[PDB]
Amino acid sequence: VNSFSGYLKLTDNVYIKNADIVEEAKKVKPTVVVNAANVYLKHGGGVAGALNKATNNAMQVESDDYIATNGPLKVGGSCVLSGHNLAKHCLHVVGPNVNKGEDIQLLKSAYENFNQHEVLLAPLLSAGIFGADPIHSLRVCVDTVRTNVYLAVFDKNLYDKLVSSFL
Ligand SMILES: CNc1cnc(C(=O)N2CC(c3noc(O)n3)C2)cn1
Repeated sequence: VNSFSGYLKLTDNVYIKNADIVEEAKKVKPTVVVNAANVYLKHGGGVAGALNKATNNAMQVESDDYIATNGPLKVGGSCVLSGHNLAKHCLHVVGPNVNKGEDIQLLKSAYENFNQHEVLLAPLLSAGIFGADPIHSLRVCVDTVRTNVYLAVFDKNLYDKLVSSFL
């Protein structure tokens, strides 16, 4: 028994809620929040910018030090950094950005990073400004992640469509 509330059970291990992931993290303070990162950990907009803004830019400062030491992530890859005021840890995961010509087949590799963590609060990877169809992202999530994932989907209309069309 954990502290997530009002999630709709989609599968054995996937739950879903209409919520802004930033607001959910501030309330729950989960062990792991997933960021929709890019390989440079440049969190200017989207989920990353919203999460980073909620940390008063401390996420960006930590991220810049990480990149200066380690270089960029791979598309499909991840790193674990601090969760600041939002979580114990932030798992920065790079889904493919369709708008940049990245291979959608890398979405499954991106979701595999979630399996290293027992429980996560997460958005749908490659959604929003990453340009993939959320319905596909949810299918890959369900078919790839075996650990307990709590999906916070910002758009109420997208949320309703995700649930209603779920197989
Ligand atoms: C001000 N707070 C926020 C929160 N989120 C975003 C964002 O860019 N997105 C992409 C959206 C999404 N649709 O589905 C899934 O899983 N995520 C959520 C921006 N600002």
